Amino acid sequence: WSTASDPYSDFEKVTGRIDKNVSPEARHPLVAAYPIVHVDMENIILSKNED
Amino acid sequence: NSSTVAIDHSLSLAGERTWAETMGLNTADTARLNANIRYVNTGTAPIYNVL
Repeated sequence: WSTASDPYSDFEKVTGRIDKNVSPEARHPLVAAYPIVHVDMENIILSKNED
Repeated sequence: NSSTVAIDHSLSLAGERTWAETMGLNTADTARLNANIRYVNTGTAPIYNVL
């Protein structure tokens, strides 16, 4: 139902009946459409707990 | 040759008046923010249960 196993059917992919955020190169059925989410920590604030 | 005997009584009324003053603090939790805010909708649709 999806050739790439990603949660968008080949029909949904080629016809564009899809989440629009899916980047255009992944509209093709043989190209998997998946998020890659990494967190980066811009800075770290320690506060000393002292009475 | 001498021999001396002595004997003493003492009353002592001591009145004391103390004042004291303390400021405690915690360096992690030293202040509390309370932000007054207001929402605006400059768009075209209404939005419900805004958070």
